[PDB]
Amino acid sequence: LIPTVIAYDIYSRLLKDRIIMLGSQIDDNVANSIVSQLLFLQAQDSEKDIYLYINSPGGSVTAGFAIYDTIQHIKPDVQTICIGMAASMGSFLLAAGAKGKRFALPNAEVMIHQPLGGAQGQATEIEIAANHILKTREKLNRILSERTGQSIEKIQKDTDRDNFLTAEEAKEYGLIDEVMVPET
Amino acid sequence: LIPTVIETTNERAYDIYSRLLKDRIIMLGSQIDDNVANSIVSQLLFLQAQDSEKDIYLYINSPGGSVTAGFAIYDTIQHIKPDVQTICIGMAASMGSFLLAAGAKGKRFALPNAEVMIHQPLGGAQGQATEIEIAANHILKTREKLNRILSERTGQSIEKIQKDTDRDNFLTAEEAKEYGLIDEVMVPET
Amino acid sequence: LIPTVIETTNRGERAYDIYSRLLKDRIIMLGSQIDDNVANSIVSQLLFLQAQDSEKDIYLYINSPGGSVTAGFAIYDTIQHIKPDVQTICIGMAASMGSFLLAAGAKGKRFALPNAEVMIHQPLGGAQGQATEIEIAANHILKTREKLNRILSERTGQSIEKIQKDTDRDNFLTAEEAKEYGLIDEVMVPE
Amino acid sequence: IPTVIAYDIYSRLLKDRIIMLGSQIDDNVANSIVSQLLFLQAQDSEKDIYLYINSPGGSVTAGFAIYDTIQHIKPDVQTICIGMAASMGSFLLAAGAKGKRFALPNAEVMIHQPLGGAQGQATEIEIAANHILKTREKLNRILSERTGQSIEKIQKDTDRDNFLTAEEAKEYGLIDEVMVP
Amino acid sequence: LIPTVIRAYDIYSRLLKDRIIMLGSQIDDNVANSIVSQLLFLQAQDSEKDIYLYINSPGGSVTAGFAIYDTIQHIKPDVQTICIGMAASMGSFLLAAGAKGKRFALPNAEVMIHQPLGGAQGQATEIEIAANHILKTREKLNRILSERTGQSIEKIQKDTDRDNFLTAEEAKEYGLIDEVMVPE
Amino acid sequence: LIPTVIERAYDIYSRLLKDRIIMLGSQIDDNVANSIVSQLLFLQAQDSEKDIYLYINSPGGSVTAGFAIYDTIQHIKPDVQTICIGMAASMGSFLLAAGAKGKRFALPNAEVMIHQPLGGAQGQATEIEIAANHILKTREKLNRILSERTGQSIEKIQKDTDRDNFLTAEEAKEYGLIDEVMVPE
Amino acid sequence: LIPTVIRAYDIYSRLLKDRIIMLGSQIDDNVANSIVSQLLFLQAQDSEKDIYLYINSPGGSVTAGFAIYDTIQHIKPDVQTICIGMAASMGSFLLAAGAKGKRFALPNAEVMIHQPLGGAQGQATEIEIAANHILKTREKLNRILSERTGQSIEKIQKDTDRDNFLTAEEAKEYGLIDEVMVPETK
Amino acid sequence: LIPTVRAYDIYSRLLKDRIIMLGSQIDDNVANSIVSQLLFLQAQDSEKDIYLYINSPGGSVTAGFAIYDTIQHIKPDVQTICIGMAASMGSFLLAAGAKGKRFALPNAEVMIHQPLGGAQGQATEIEIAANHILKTREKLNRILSERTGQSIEKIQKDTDRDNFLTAEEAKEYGLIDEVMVPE
Amino acid sequence: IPTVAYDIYSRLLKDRIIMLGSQIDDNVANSIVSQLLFLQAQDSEKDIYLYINSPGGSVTAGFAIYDTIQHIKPDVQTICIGMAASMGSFLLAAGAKGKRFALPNAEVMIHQPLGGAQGQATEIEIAANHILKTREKLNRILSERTGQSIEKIQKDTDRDNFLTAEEAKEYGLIDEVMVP
Ligand SMILES: CC[C@H](C)[C@H]1C(=O)N(Cc2ccc(OC)c3ccccc23)C[C@@H]2N(C(=O)NCCCC(F)(F)F)CCC(=O)N12
Ligand SMILES: CC[C@H](C)[C@H]1C(=O)N(Cc2ccc(OC)c3ccccc23)C[C@@H]2N(C(=O)NCCCC(F)(F)F)CCC(=O)N12
Ligand SMILES: CC[C@H](C)[C@H]1C(=O)N(Cc2ccc(OC)c3ccccc23)C[C@@H]2N(C(=O)NCCCC(F)(F)F)CCC(=O)N12
Ligand SMILES: CC[C@H](C)[C@H]1C(=O)N(Cc2ccc(OC)c3ccccc23)C[C@@H]2N(C(=O)NCCCC(F)(F)F)CCC(=O)N12
Ligand SMILES: CC[C@H](C)[C@H]1C(=O)N(Cc2ccc(OC)c3ccccc23)C[C@@H]2N(C(=O)NCCCC(F)(F)F)CCC(=O)N12
Ligand SMILES: CC[C@H](C)[C@H]1C(=O)N(Cc2ccc(OC)c3ccccc23)C[C@@H]2N(C(=O)NCCCC(F)(F)F)CCC(=O)N12
Ligand SMILES: CC[C@H](C)[C@H]1C(=O)N(Cc2ccc(OC)c3ccccc23)C[C@@H]2N(C(=O)NCCCC(F)(F)F)CCC(=O)N12
Ligand SMILES: CC[C@H](C)[C@H]1C(=O)N(Cc2ccc(OC)c3ccccc23)C[C@@H]2N(C(=O)NCCCC(F)(F)F)CCC(=O)N12
Ligand SMILES: CC[C@H](C)[C@H]1C(=O)N(Cc2ccc(OC)c3ccccc23)C[C@@H]2N(C(=O)NCCCC(F)(F)F)CCC(=O)N12
Repeated sequence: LIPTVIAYDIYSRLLKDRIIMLGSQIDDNVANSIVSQLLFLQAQDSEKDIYLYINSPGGSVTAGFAIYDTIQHIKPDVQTICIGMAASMGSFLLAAGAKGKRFALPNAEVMIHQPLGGAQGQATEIEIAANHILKTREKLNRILSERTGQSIEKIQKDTDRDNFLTAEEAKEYGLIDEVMVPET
Repeated sequence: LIPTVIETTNERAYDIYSRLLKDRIIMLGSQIDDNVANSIVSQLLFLQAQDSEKDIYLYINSPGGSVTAGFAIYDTIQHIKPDVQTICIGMAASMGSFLLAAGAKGKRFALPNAEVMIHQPLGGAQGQATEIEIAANHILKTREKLNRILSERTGQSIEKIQKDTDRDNFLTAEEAKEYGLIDEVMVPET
Repeated sequence: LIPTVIETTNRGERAYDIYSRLLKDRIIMLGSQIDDNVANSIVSQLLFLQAQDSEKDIYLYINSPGGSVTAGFAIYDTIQHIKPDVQTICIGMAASMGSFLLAAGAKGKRFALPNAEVMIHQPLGGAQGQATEIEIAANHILKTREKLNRILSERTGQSIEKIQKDTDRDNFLTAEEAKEYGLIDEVMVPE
Repeated sequence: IPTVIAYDIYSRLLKDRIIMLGSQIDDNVANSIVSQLLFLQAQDSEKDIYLYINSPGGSVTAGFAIYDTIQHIKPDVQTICIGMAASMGSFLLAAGAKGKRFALPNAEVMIHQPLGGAQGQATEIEIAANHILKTREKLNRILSERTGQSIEKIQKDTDRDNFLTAEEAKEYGLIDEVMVP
Repeated sequence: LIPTVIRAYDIYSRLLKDRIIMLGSQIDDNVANSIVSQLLFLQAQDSEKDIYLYINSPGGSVTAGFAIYDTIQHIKPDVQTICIGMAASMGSFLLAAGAKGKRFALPNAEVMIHQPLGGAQGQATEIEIAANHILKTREKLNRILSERTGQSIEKIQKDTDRDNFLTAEEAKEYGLIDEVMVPE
Repeated sequence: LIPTVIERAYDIYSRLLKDRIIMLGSQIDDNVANSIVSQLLFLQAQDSEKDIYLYINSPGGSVTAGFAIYDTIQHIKPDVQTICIGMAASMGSFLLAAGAKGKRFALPNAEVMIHQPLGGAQGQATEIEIAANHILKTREKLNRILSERTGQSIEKIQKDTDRDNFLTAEEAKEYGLIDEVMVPE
Repeated sequence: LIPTVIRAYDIYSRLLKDRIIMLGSQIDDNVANSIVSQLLFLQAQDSEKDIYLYINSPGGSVTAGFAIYDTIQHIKPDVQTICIGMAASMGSFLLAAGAKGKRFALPNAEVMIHQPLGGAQGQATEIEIAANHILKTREKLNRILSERTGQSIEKIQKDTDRDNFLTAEEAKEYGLIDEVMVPETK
Repeated sequence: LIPTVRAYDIYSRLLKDRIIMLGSQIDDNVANSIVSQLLFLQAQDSEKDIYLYINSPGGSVTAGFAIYDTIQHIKPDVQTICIGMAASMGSFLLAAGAKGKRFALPNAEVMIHQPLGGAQGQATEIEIAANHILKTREKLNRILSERTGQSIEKIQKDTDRDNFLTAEEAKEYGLIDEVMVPE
Repeated sequence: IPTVAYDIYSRLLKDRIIMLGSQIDDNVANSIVSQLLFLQAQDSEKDIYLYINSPGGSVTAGFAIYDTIQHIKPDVQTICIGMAASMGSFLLAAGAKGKRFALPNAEVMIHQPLGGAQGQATEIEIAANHILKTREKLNRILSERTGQSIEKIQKDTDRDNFLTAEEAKEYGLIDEVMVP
């Protein structure tokens, strides 16, 4: 049961202050919702910052790029904050936040790897599927290189296997700008 | 949950997608079945009734689906008076890319990292030889119907469409523009 | 998720789900497989609309693969019973009992959009158990076909003999071929 | 399967040149029958072989393995339908040596068009459709040759399930005699 | 069926009106997203007043737990923790994460601690990556648990090797809570 | 399933909560415990002096979830009356015995059952040992509290809870699980 | 029920006594091992006399097929290939692998040729490896099938893109077999 | 149906001429059988060569090492011949044949990769499983280095992913000695 | 299973070789126990050879094999080929003193016994006491045959402990590593 506040559900109350929740696996439904929220908020105010909360294991690459392109297209800066974890396409979207406004809390987990998929059937069908996922990885690595400041060659090497980063290591890597440390 | 948006009135609450429909935006954000087609067809009929002059905006993030359900949407877009803009965000595959190509001439768009896929229709038949023949003749005629309309809306020949849609053909937004499926790749606002 | 529409009136904002808004302008949706629930709803909508106005036309949207013959005949009989002319429009597809109901619209007011698909075939069914039980089931589905073909003959203008031959297997028709056959009156071309 | 003084019943029948087609026709059944036919040819090229048919048919290719082997070998292969011959089994019943195709009085003979399935792309469905259509043409041409009926008549008579009595099968040309007591 | 109280509040939403958040289930990303959003909502309402985290949980996801942990430490209000029924694993970790001097348990509440659980599959290098990750996760957990209990990291490692059930009184002695809240 | 009553419209159970009646009418899991614990905190905040009425028609369930309800009953100031209607089995009968002194009731044909706690253990011998020591502790914890509230000895409870022990309303009164059999007028 | 013949042989073991091997099922490793072992046994009995490989098979494992293929080529005796019923995929490859001039099909036998089928699942680089493997396997198959049919590699590529069913006579024209085996004289 | 050829089943006849079949996935049942055949054949004759046929996708590493150790323990040379395919522990055993007597037919497929496994439970239990499989890989890679003549660094890198090799490439790599060409 | 007339394992049994090459259940125990009794009846002085390629299994089934090895007069040699784990490693250690072997790459695993218990608290207690006694029984015997203390065996069997053949020899589970 998601609690009510007064009548907003808790997540709708957060959207009132320009906070969007990416708190699940990324499919087309999640992407359609977030994309729509981004369009609504920029229509309300094109100057004020938007805040993208990220607690996600990733998911669909095309659904992820739906969110990515909408972030870049709109005028407002979209801040990103990783709380809990950002894995796979979640960490890609974390790195896609406005330059200087990509954050994570100290114990947040960031993971990067190569895209996952499958193919079955004739040899030429397997080839088409293989060329597709390789082009998709090159596309992902190229953008990640541009937003982190790392070389495409280094991204390729570091995303070959599952690579778990602490929030601080994600800052060192260039996936975020600051680790949001708590007040004593 | 579908997020609720609330705006200060002289406080009115909307579900996000109904609020988008208020500004003439229709969401094609799922696999195309009869239910999705009926909704989109009804929305198109509602918006043209509200205003026959103002543009309609069809958001497309779909893997495609039913060809007949797709043609329900297609024919309704062609029948109504206002221009239907199409924008691919995320992906448009199969019937989804067909509907992307069906948007108003000069108003078919995609964001730079959107994926466009085209291929021949999928189906199945089972039973007697004459039943398989009927099913085969039907899906072949459906492909001719699709390819002929794609040729008209892209400028590509029916022979080239046949060859390019024989297997899965993935296109970038820029390649989709070059192919004639869209008119412009939308680049970021300043 | 059915989208909501918001109309401003002189009393205030009025919210409708999209399909209920269309019902306000006498548009009924047959947009699914025909079962008893779908027939019960459509039959009730027809009775509601004729009570509001017995002269005005009603519009039956048809995007259906067909389904139950008895549920189809619930809709058919209610269309013929009420005073209002029921226009039918095929958008997407009309197959089996869906195409039967497309042909059941008011004379001169049966439509299809250019790329809509119309299919006609003989009814489907099953029988299991004793020889006498299989006989009863076979006689029942055969009389149901004669019933369907007789009414389809009357509404298309085709003979019962020609309808029998043409519905022996799956027979897919274009919107123009459906017009030529007599299943619809006009193809509604775009302006 | 009982033993007889020591042979299993079907191996004893094979000793007297009798082959059992008593099940659905798959590749395993075809491989067995084809091998038995070749074996019986080597034992004696002159003496008749007797193919017992109680079968609902099955695989068309597996059926043609049996068909071609029957027409290839030197000995005449008598066919006898006991119980039923359907589809490919009734095709093989008709494949027996001219004048030596039989059925018992209450045996059931059924003929229909070949059954199959296709799934995937439109061009793949087209290929499967052209395949099964040409397979029917191949079956109907051979059935026309062996029954004496026209290809046009067989096409119409195999459109749906067509059940025949033993006497009707004789009149059709699927068999030569109804074997009385 | 959750009962309602009359504005109409479901019982949990009514408790949120008095700054009480419920952690009453297995910790997954949905529970974390909700609790994190409630913590942000309550500190926005008032940054001085105490928040009260009810804990009846068997634990669950370590990343989802750390989403709640970091959000507790980030916000200005003291987050009190009270164990009613049980707190195990990540739930007992979040119990120890409460404001200093404001971590409670009712007399018959059960507190359990152990090392984190997981799974690994595939190639030898993939298994190595999974093992190094879950070992770093335990070090990360034991470090924080050491600081908040006052026990040595060597002692935490030993006592979390197997399932270790503790009474409310034993949890106070261990440093997981501050007081056993006895009935007046 | 649940009917509405109008006066402000309430579902039947929410209307009962307005008169300080809490329903324990199902298997005791964490969700049921969380709900009841929240209702007890709501009612004591509304009025810390007026009685609360815990309806008990439960087969029991989770011991920790039961102890969530138990500890919340003992902590709050209001008297929590307990009334067994239908049945109170296992942890339900523990909570029936946990009601305010002199205000634990049962209707004449209500069923009260008591037994030892149920559980599981899998894996290594030391893991089984830890699991066995835990549930044995949990039983002592339950038996010690039952002893205090019933007036029966710990060793007597041990023997009487070894197997399933069904009791009538009158036998539950005689045992000390309830105070009165609430007879009809 | 495989019938016995009378020493008591099962029917297939009796056929092996006259140098006939049965490829009458889907090609898996078990079938390949048995056929490879039979081929080694028959060459040891007699290194000159022809072996007969009956083929009624829908194909199967490519590696299992190449176990059979390589053993045929390695041994001294000619392996006649005899298509009865049907030869599809790797079955039709093995049909084409029979001794030159001694590849047969019966008049109504079905021969089908198409590209190899497979699967890939996991990371992008794992999918790439699986794709490169099956593509190289196709080139290997096409190159050999080119050499034995007399058709160009690009013609084989085009004609095996989809399912391609050939009659016995069309298989002879294509070069997959040498003769449509006629009935024996009597 | 295994054909008959006294009357022997085909594989028993091959065993009479000292040919052992490794034609399936390597489990404990297959290893126990092959190990027993090796022990039987060396007892019949310690000097005459044994021939290990390999058409296997591999399987259990321990079951593979059962066969490996028995090959090295016995006096007779165990020839290895890859027909069809040798993958994983199957290709390890192909490389384990007598020096100069490891073969493959021209179109045989050879695959090498790192060992596969699983682990579940506590962090310390996962650690133990990780330490074990890594030791198993080093154990395997060291023997490959010795029998191929390649450096262990090269073996480590080349077995990181699935690495398919032709018969000629297997010869060049050192996994086999000759590609057995047809007469 | 190839033939040589004898099936391969029956031919090995003719030379007093018993195969423990599978998971240990009652059926495997009954077979091996019966082979041990049969081989004693054939010759009470000549050695028996127990091949061990097993992941272990039932402890009572393992103890059926153990007691029968100890009961009979002939020495029972044990050789680990492939792997011996759990009860398989226990039975490996139970072989005749000075005649317990393993090939170089053979794997030896030792760990505490696994079990399960469901129901009432007193039933869980009875199951827990039983498996604990079973561990004491196993550790006491493993102490006698390895030469290690009961405390060290308790420590080293708390978790999965994978040993090489040489490490198993050093531990006392075997006497010699058979070199080629
Ligand atoms: C940059 C937007 C450009 C300017 C353009 C457009 O091309 N679109 C397509 C579009 C649709 C759906 C979308 O994700 C759901 C879009 C996301 C990103 C970009 C375009 C999208 C429709 C858009 N509209 C609006 O935004 N109005 C404001 C009301 C928005 C809201 F949410 F409050 F109702 C209609 C008018 C218009 O011109 N546009
Ligand atoms: C336009 C086509 C012509 C004008 C005609 C018509 O033939 N029809 C059939 C129709 C039904 C359903 C449909 O998709 C659900 C139709 C879609 C496309 C075309 C026809 C469709 C009904 C139509 N109506 C309307 O459009 N009213 C306006 C109110 C619309 C809304 F949505 F707000 F209620 C009723 C009046 C009418 O004459 N028509
Ligand atoms: C022409 C119908 C005739 C006139 C008759 C009748 O025999 N019936 C049966 C009937 C029921 C349900 C039905 O589909 C749900 C019927 C459908 C078709 C015919 C009869 C049906 C009830 C009907 N009523 C009405 O029509 N009220 C008007 C208000 C209707 C609505 F929908 F707005 F509430 C009640 C009064 C009455 O006499 N009738
Ligand atoms: C001159 C006979 C045919 C045409 C010829 C031949 O081409 N083949 C191929 C063949 C194989 C399998 C077959 O169905 C299993 C065949 C079926 C039909 C035709 C050919 C077949 C092998 C055949 N053999 C025999 O017939 N030997 C006799 C022993 C038979 C048996 F069964 F007892 F062992 C070997 C010698 C030989 O020349 N042939
Ligand atoms: C300390 C918050 C910091 C200052 C900052 C921020 O960085 N965020 C990201 C964030 C998002 C989601 C979150 O858990 C759902 C966050 C949790 C913890 C920290 C940041 C989080 C958005 C935040 N906002 C607010 O809090 N406004 C008040 C309204 C809150 C509520 F809930 F009532 F609607 C927007 C303005 C702002 O500056 N911030
Ligand atoms: C009495 C306990 C003490 C006083 C303390 C407290 O420690 N807690 C923790 C607590 C949370 C959840 C609980 O079961 C859901 C608690 C149950 C028992 C004890 C504490 C619990 C919060 C409590 N609050 C209240 O009681 N407000 C009154 C409004 C309650 C309601 F329900 F109407 F909204 C907040 C203020 C406060 O100090 N407390
Ligand atoms: C011809 C190959 C060469 C000659 C060589 C050889 O390299 N091998 C490996 C081999 C094994 C298994 C095989 O398919 C199961 C082989 C298949 C093809 C090639 C080699 C094969 C063993 C072979 N043997 C025999 O052929 N003996 C004759 C007995 C045959 C039979 F079947 F009756 F028992 C042993 C002697 C020998 O030197 N060889
Ligand atoms: C080299 C083995 C050494 C010499 C020794 C030995 O230690 N063992 C253990 C052993 C068992 C099982 C095995 O794989 C099933 C063994 C495999 C490899 C090594 C030992 C094995 C028993 C062996 N025996 C034999 O060799 N018999 C000869 C006949 C065997 C056969 F197969 F023909 F029946 C008994 C005599 C003997 O001393 N040994
Ligand atoms: C040694 C035990 C003593 C000697 C005694 C005995 O008490 N028993 C019980 C027993 C049964 C089964 C067993 O594992 C299947 C036994 C195992 C171990 C001990 C006893 C066992 C039967 C035994 N027998 C034999 O040994 N016969 C010899 C033939 C044996 C074989 F295997 F070849 F057929 C019968 C005669 C006899 O007195 N005994």
